[PDB]
Amino acid sequence: GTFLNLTKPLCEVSSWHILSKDNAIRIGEDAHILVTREPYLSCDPQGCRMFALSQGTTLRGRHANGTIHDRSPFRALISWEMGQAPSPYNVRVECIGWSSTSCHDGISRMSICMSGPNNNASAVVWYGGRPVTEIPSWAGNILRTQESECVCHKGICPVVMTDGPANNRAATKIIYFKEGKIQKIEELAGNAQHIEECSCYGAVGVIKCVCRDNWKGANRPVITIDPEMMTHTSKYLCSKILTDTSRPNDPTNGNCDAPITGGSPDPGVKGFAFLDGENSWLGRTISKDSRSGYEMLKVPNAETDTQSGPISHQVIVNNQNWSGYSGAFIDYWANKECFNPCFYVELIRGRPKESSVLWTSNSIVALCGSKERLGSWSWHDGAEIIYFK
Amino acid sequence: GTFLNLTKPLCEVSSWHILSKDNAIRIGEDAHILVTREPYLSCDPQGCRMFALSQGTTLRGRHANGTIHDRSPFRALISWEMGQAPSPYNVRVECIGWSSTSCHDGISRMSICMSGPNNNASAVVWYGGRPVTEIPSWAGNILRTQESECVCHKGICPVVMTDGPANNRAATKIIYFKEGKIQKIEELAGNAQHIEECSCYGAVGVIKCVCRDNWKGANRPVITIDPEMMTHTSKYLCSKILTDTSRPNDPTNGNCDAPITGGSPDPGVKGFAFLDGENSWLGRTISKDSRSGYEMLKVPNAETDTQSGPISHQVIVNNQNWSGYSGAFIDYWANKECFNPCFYVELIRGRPKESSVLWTSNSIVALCGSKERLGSWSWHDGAEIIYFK
Amino acid sequence: GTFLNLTKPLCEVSSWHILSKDNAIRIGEDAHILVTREPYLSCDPQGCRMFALSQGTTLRGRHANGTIHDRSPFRALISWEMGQAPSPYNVRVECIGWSSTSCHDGISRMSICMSGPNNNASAVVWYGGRPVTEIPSWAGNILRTQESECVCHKGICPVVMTDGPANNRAATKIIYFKEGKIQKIEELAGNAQHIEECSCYGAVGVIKCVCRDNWKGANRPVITIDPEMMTHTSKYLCSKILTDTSRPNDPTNGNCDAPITGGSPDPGVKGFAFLDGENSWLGRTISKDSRSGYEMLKVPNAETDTQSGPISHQVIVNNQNWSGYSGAFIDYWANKECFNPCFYVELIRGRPKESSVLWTSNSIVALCGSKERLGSWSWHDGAEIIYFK
Amino acid sequence: GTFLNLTKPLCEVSSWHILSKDNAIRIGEDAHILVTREPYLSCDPQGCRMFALSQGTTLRGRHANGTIHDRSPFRALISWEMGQAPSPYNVRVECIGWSSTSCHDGISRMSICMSGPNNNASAVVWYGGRPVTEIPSWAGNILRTQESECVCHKGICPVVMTDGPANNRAATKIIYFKEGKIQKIEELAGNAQHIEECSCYGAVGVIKCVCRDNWKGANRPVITIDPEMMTHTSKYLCSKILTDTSRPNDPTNGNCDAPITGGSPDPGVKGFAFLDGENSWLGRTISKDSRSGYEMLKVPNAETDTQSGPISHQVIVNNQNWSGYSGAFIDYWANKECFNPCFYVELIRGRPKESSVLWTSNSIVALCGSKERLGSWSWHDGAEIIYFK
Ligand SMILES: *[C@@H]1O[C@H](CO)[C@@H](O[C@@H]2O[C@H](CO)[C@@H](O[C@@H]3O[C@H](CO[C@H]4O[C@H](CO[C@H]5O[C@H](CO)[C@@H](O)[C@H](O)[C@@H]5O)[C@@H](O)[C@H](O[C@H]5O[C@H](CO)[C@@H](O)[C@H](O)[C@@H]5O)[C@@H]4O)[C@@H](O)[C@H](O)[C@@H]3O)[C@H](O)[C@H]2NC(C)=O)[C@H](O)[C@H]1NC(C)=O
Ligand SMILES: *[C@@H]1O[C@H](CO)[C@@H](O[C@@H]2O[C@H](CO)[C@@H](O[C@@H]3O[C@H](CO[C@H]4O[C@H](CO[C@H]5O[C@H](CO)[C@@H](O)[C@H](O)[C@@H]5O)[C@@H](O)[C@H](O[C@H]5O[C@H](CO)[C@@H](O)[C@H](O)[C@@H]5O)[C@@H]4O)[C@@H](O)[C@H](O)[C@@H]3O)[C@H](O)[C@H]2NC(C)=O)[C@H](O)[C@H]1NC(C)=O
Ligand SMILES: *[C@@H]1O[C@H](CO)[C@@H](O[C@@H]2O[C@H](CO)[C@@H](O[C@@H]3O[C@H](CO[C@H]4O[C@H](CO[C@H]5O[C@H](CO)[C@@H](O)[C@H](O)[C@@H]5O)[C@@H](O)[C@H](O[C@H]5O[C@H](CO)[C@@H](O)[C@H](O)[C@@H]5O)[C@@H]4O)[C@@H](O)[C@H](O)[C@@H]3O)[C@H](O)[C@H]2NC(C)=O)[C@H](O)[C@H]1NC(C)=O
Ligand SMILES: *[C@@H]1O[C@H](CO)[C@@H](O[C@@H]2O[C@H](CO)[C@@H](O[C@@H]3O[C@H](CO[C@H]4O[C@H](CO[C@H]5O[C@H](CO)[C@@H](O)[C@H](O)[C@@H]5O)[C@@H](O)[C@H](O[C@H]5O[C@H](CO)[C@@H](O)[C@H](O)[C@@H]5O)[C@@H]4O)[C@@H](O)[C@H](O)[C@@H]3O)[C@H](O)[C@H]2NC(C)=O)[C@H](O)[C@H]1NC(C)=O
Ligand SMILES: *[C@@H]1O[C@H](CO)[C@@H](O[C@@H]2O[C@H](CO)[C@@H](O[C@@H]3O[C@H](CO)[C@@H](O)[C@H](O)[C@@H]3O)[C@H](O)[C@H]2NC(C)=O)[C@H](O)[C@H]1NC(C)=O
Ligand SMILES: *[C@@H]1O[C@H](CO)[C@@H](O[C@@H]2O[C@H](CO)[C@@H](O[C@@H]3O[C@H](CO)[C@@H](O)[C@H](O)[C@@H]3O)[C@H](O)[C@H]2NC(C)=O)[C@H](O)[C@H]1NC(C)=O
Ligand SMILES: CO[C@@H]([C@@H]1OC(C(=O)O)=C[C@H](NC(=N)N)[C@H]1NC(C)=O)[C@H](O)CO
Ligand SMILES: CO[C@@H]([C@@H]1OC(C(=O)O)=C[C@H](NC(=N)N)[C@H]1NC(C)=O)[C@H](O)CO
Ligand SMILES: CO[C@@H]([C@@H]1OC(C(=O)O)=C[C@H](NC(=N)N)[C@H]1NC(C)=O)[C@H](O)CO
Ligand SMILES: CO[C@@H]([C@@H]1OC(C(=O)O)=C[C@H](NC(=N)N)[C@H]1NC(C)=O)[C@H](O)CO
Ligand SMILES: [Ca+2]
Ligand SMILES: [Ca+2]
Ligand SMILES: [Ca+2]
Ligand SMILES: [Ca+2]
Repeated sequence: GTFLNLTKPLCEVSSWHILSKDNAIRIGEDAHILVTREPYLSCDPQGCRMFALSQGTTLRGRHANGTIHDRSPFRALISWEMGQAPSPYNVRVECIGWSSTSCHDGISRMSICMSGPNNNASAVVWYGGRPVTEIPSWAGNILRTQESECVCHKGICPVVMTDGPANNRAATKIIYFKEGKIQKIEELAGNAQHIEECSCYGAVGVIKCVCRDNWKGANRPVITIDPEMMTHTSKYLCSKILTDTSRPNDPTNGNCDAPITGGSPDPGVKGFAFLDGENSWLGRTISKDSRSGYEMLKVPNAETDTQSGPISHQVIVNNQNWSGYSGAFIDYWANKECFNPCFYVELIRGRPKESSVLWTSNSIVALCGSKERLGSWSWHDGAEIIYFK
Repeated sequence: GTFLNLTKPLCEVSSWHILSKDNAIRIGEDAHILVTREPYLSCDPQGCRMFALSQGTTLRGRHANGTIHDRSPFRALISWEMGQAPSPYNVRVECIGWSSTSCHDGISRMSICMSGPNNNASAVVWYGGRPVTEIPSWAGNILRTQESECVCHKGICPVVMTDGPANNRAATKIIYFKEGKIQKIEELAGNAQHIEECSCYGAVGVIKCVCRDNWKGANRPVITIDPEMMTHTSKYLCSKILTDTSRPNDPTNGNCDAPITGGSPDPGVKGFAFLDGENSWLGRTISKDSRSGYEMLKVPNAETDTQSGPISHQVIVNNQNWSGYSGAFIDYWANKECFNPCFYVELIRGRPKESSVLWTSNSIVALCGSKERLGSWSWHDGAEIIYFK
Repeated sequence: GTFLNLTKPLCEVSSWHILSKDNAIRIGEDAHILVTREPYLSCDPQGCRMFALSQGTTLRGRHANGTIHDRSPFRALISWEMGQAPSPYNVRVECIGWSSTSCHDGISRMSICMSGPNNNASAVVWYGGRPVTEIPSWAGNILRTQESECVCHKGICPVVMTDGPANNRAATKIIYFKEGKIQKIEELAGNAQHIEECSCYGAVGVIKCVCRDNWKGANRPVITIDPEMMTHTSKYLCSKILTDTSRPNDPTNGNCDAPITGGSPDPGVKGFAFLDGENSWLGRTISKDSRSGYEMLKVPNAETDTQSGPISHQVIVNNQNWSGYSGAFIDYWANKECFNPCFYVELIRGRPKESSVLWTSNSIVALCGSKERLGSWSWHDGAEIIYFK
Repeated sequence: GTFLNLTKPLCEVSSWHILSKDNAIRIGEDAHILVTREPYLSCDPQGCRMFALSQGTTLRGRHANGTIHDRSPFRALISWEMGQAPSPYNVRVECIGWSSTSCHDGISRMSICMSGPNNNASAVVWYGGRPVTEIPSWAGNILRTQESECVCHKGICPVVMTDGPANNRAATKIIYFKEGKIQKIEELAGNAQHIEECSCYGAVGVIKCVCRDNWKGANRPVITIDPEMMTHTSKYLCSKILTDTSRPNDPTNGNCDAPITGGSPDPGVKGFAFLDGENSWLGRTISKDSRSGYEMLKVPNAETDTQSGPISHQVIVNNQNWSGYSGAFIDYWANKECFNPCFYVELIRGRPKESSVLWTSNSIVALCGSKERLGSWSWHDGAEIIYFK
């Protein structure tokens, strides 16, 4: 292998084609399928794999009771062959913990998991399947990270991590890794007031991360990283089209420099956007209140124009169905002249919205860009909650 | 690897020997086995694999209820090691959708799946395990394809696709792929009035496809393709021995140029034939009404002689047992001086004929030619439907 | 790889050490384990694997009902990693049928399965994972073979096959294969009156097979093969120590040339012996009536001396436990200066002796020679039949 | 591969980071997970794997009843991918028996299992996946070994084995293997009065084993081995901090040369320590009576100073949770300039402490050293015993 260099431009995207869907909850109704949440996909020169945080129990198992809980000693980052559902028989355990990121640098995979008590968490950084670096909490308040893939360039893989309050100012850092070893640490700069769960992708030597402000904004922070100089800037997505959940109705004008407040009752959800001038796409839940539905909106100059609105759209999950986290990934090793945007949607089932069952889990759907105008339908989870009762 | 060239003649066949049988319904009564339908086999330089369209649930799972349904967001083309039954633990997800084809060109495997709503379906073409091409519906009416393997020659893999009515004239095309990229598109020519679900095989630079006319004919359309010139002709199988289901009693004379109408109540089933002058074999269900039984009939000059009849036969599935789809494949990489014909029979269990259960699934049996005169017995599914009730 | 040559002598054996045990019935009480019978082991340059005839259902599955039945379209030769229990998730399907043999020639594995109706069975010969040769029944009466491994020398792999009555004279042949292709066919010569289920091993250019006479003898036929000249002789094991089941009490004198009759009520069981002058070991069930217990007896010159008796023994399965078939195999690719004898015992559970359950299956234990004097205990199946009721 | 040489010093350790956790009992409540005990981890150039002694049944299976029993013909040493739970579908059977050790010499893995009756047990030594050496019991009283990994240096892998009483003087030997072949046998020397279940690690040409005295001492024997000269010494851990279970309260002064008696009611448990001057860490159960809790104590000069006490600590399992065996391993092939200490804790569930269920099994947690001061929490098993009732 050789280090991945972000030499290619982002592919132009007119619509989104289906890449994978694991149907994990449908299958797990009667097969041995692990309870998960916070899934994503990440690729390497050989292909793409699914990742998620296991809860250390099967879906039909009695220990699925209580799995709304975010952090326990029984969680682990697992990865498995794309399209399969995660079972205790087919998963690779990448690391142990309850917040993660992973990316392949062209030679080996780096995986990072945080674990431990809220006031004393720590990250273990794995490279090539072995632990190489450990990082203690710097603020004593739930050290945590992206919950989707990082991006590498010339062997340098930046990772955004946050430690501190979910509902007040926190301490966010960008750590630049090479072979799992810290090359540089930056404190977050810029105008984003709060940063969690960054979804990142790269093209032409630039890494862009679209994140979650859990404190104030219904608009999403955007971090722009130069992995060569190891420097960054941050602000908010300018567009009036707000993409956090919960959020208020979209105003007539967005805000690049400050959080747009409002919405009820959730303070945030992980999400993403591809930001490339006219070739810009924003994902969001269809409901402004809850994690239901998912739509892709083509919003030219969303990153820079406070008045930018949608010129096209594609419903990914209809609003009668539950969604969840969403994030970016790219098959940087595809046989193409451009890097083609891909994304996944986490389809959360169970608590708290379906509180008739005792568990919380998800399945995954993933799509990639097409220059064609492709028809669309809803790629909802497809399980009947009544079958679990 | 090097591109497969169809340089060899078709092997002479006197009888059929057992190749594989997965016993999927028997096993799935108590193991975690995926609900499937529309199966086939396809080979590569390493060996042969089984393929089918999953329904995204196990057979004993509650979500098996309703799996008579043809098209949903929970279906995918899966492949697995020949002889094993398909489980969520052992399958490779080739692509996502509800109609498929797949073939190996000698270097990598191309897999194609259609998905989406009836009026806006699309094909995603995968090559070497990555998506490379997308094709939108051209007629807005269930874009669909072969449901068995395609065939490649010098890197060129033609695929027959249809978009339009199941019960009226439709828009069929032959798309010639190379590395999953479109080289040429032809509109279907010839006298076949309606084309679905082509079963194809190749020898000496010729690709022959035997298809399903769902509109009029109880005789099967035959498409003859030159993968070098990328041109084709089409007509009907000439023999009076009719091989669609449903069909009327065989007349005294077949018809090469026009559909022979009649039969009740089904308009069609996927099937196949090997057409090589005196070395010609037709498969069909034993019942002229329903998908029950399966027989191989040696009908010399079936392709060209309207009066041709059987000179030998071999029952594959007795008429007291359910059959289903059937199709052609060949291990083009076998250590032999000729390409030996193989075929599979889909053994459908459940709805609509066994409506005492809520599901529809199948198992697979596959056989290959022998120059020996081998004894035969019935290779039925072998599950007891009562055990599922 | 290079062809295996039988250049080495047989190792001296003083006792038997444990090699593997799959505990298949214990595990299968609650895991997805295939119903099997007629198991064996066979090695290759990479290691050893377990083989058996699947019944195409799991042990706890409803289709296990009726699995006392010997021959059905739902059986297949399966192989799996030594020590694991056979599941639908971990087995390789070698071929389809209800009688088998398999062996590796140093380059690739040959596997043979018979299938079909009693009066019209056929063998399909596979080599390197592909079917290469087909053989029709020559006597129209259950064409069948060894049910344990064959042996190869300089690419030549002889296989003993029988077609005809189980209770009268039958037509036995030795077929000499190379790369799955017939090199020569011999009709059985010698004084053995009936030959079934040969257990074979090789050393110094000689292949010896110890078989089952189902017609007359309670003494076992022995076939001695020269795989270079492709010729053989046959007679009975000379020793007064009789090793078929059922059998009468051992007489004062054995018989080399003719069957010793008597015993009740079973006409035979597959078994084996290692015959090397003073270094000779006979296996047999402990009960002279039934398939219970298993003992290894060191009987110097058993092959040639009608008065030879045991000078040492090792109980493998105590007589309070069920046994079954037994057979020979050798890791011909071991890092040793001699070929070390190994054997397996099939531990049959269920019908007909435990008719309180509806099924018949087995687990496996396998042992190899040691020059040490090792302590021994019983390696019985270990399942409680009551747990299955 | 090339032989591992113990050329590197031991890494300095300030705290312990999470390496792996399989959650086997949680998962096994509803998945097919093997009953085990006596687990460990062992690495090779490719990575690390989990090992344990299977009981030849699943956890939910009826045959789990009675698995408190230590020795049966249904046990085997199994290994599996680190982090997964052990299932009959994912384990490699290393050898058959009820006491084991395993280690990789840089080229291949040696695995050893004892099996047989108490008065006639024997070890089978496997190398490169094949049996190479057999060793009969020398004292006729439960020949047994380490239950964690051995250590290799220049191809020489010493193994500590004991044969004789659990409650009186026994016959312990160190056997020096190369490629599974005995190079030398030493009778145990030194002042340790009784030696069982040694936990070993190596650095700078020295192998140190920390063991269990089941006869007298609540202090742990320490064996120091020179794998080049193939010689050793033994005595007790000097520290007043006693680390066997059961044990009395720690005295004011430890004892290097003689057992410190007392404690009730258990005579011993397998444990470990890393002994490197000031860089010394002792593990022990938190309860002095029972196998509950687990703590790591940094005790400078524990090996040599009878008055040495803890200067820091880290709770691994809180005292409200069950622990069990603990042992040492090191990834000798890590990309580091020092050998970093790792350890596992066996988390025993079921009998005899939870006698409300009929079974005994365990899960695994494993941790490795860090020079960072990392926060900690309890890594208990996490299953609810009530769910199994
Ligand atoms: C076969 O497949 C084709 C390819 O997939 C498909 O092509 C699609 O065709 C449709 C119809 O021509 C096109 O729709 C167009 O979309 C743009 C953008 O619409 C989006 O944004 C507007 C504006 O939203 C903002 O303003 C409103 C207030 O005005 C606020 O509520 C909102 O929050 C924003 O602030 C929005 O109104 C649209 O809403 C629609 O869609 C959402 C889901 O996203 C629904 O929840 C909602 O009820 C409503 O239906 C939408 O979000 C719009 O400006 C145009 O007027 C036009 O509607 C698609 O872009 C196009 N897609 C692609 C990928 O080409 C074919 O239609 C299909 N054929 C058939 C027969 O099905
Ligand atoms: C050991 O194994 C041997 C190898 O497998 C096996 O060999 C077989 O031997 C039989 C008997 O000699 C041969 O049978 C021959 O078959 C031909 C062709 O028969 C087929 O076609 C005719 C004509 O069908 C058309 O016409 C009728 C009206 O006349 C219409 O109904 C029909 O729709 C067509 O339009 C057909 O009548 C036959 O029907 C038989 O078989 C079908 C199943 O296909 C049954 O449903 C039906 O009830 C009837 O039994 C058949 O379809 C025929 O012309 C000859 O007269 C002769 O019957 C096999 O060809 C031969 N097979 C091979 C591969 O060599 C041995 O028999 C076996 N030994 C034993 C003891 O079992
Ligand atoms: C630790 O392990 C050691 C190694 O495993 C073990 O060593 C064993 O020690 C014993 C005792 O010294 C030795 O036993 C010897 O065996 C020979 C051969 O015995 C076998 O054959 C005779 C003769 O059978 C024929 O004749 C009789 C009529 O006389 C017929 O019934 C029969 O059908 C034949 O025609 C037979 O009588 C023996 O029967 C015994 O064993 C069978 C099981 O095979 C039982 O069913 C039966 O009830 C009876 O117990 C036997 O089949 C014998 O001639 C000697 O007199 C002596 O008995 C072992 O050979 C030896 N094994 C090895 C591998 O070295 C240690 O004993 C063990 N230590 C402890 C404490 O357990
Ligand atoms: C974020 O994470 C940090 C890193 O993990 C963590 O850092 C830890 O900080 C604590 C507090 O400053 C340090 O604790 C120190 O530990 C030493 C050693 O204590 C151990 O040994 C003593 C002595 O035991 C012997 O003597 C007594 C009689 O006096 C006997 O009972 C005993 O059997 C021995 O003979 C012992 O008393 C201690 O007992 C404590 O811990 C045990 C568990 O091991 C409990 O069961 C018990 O109830 C009690 O709590 C202990 O065994 C001690 O001398 C110091 O005074 C101080 O207590 C840790 O060393 C340190 N760890 C590391 C790895 O750096 C931070 O605390 C954490 N932050 C937060 C907010 O949680
Ligand atoms: C298998 O799937 C079928 C189809 O989904 C299930 O049948 C359906 O069951 C639901 C729930 O009882 C029925 O819904 C009801 O419909 C009536 C009339 O529309 C409405 O008034 C009620 O409030 C309720 O919505 C539905 O009609 C019914 N459909 C059919 C065709 O029978 C069936 O229960 C499933 N079986 C199993 C064993 O899971
Ligand atoms: C778990 O395993 C234990 C131990 O095998 C089972 O308990 C045993 O059950 C058997 C059958 O009921 C008892 O056998 C009986 O013993 C009496 C007295 O010896 C005898 O007179 C009877 O004819 C019969 O043989 C056995 O005593 C009993 N052992 C103990 C220690 O209780 C138990 O049933 C198993 N539990 C489950 C849920 O499988
Ligand atoms: C605590 O809540 C945070 C995370 O949010 C939630 C969610 O569904 O919204 C999922 C995570 N679950 C896991 N990653 N396991 C959380 N993050 C963690 C570390 O708990 C939030 O971002 C506030 O800081
Ligand atoms: C809709 O019916 C078509 C297909 O037919 C049926 C069948 O059992 O006959 C199976 C397919 N199921 C799947 N491939 N899933 C269909 N084809 C599709 C695309 O639905 C028919 O050929 C008419 O156009
Ligand atoms: C029919 O009985 C024969 C075979 O014997 C039996 C047995 O348990 O004794 C197992 C086989 N089961 C299978 N191999 N499946 C048989 N052999 C066959 C071909 O049925 C016997 O050797 C007489 O010819
Ligand atoms: C018999 O007890 C010994 C072993 O101890 C126990 C235990 O939980 O304490 C587990 C083992 N279980 C297994 N390894 N299976 C034993 N060791 C054996 C060989 O039984 C002890 O060390 C006394 O000699
Ligand atoms: Ca927010
Ligand atoms: Ca038709
Ligand atoms: Ca006999
Ligand atoms: Ca002790």
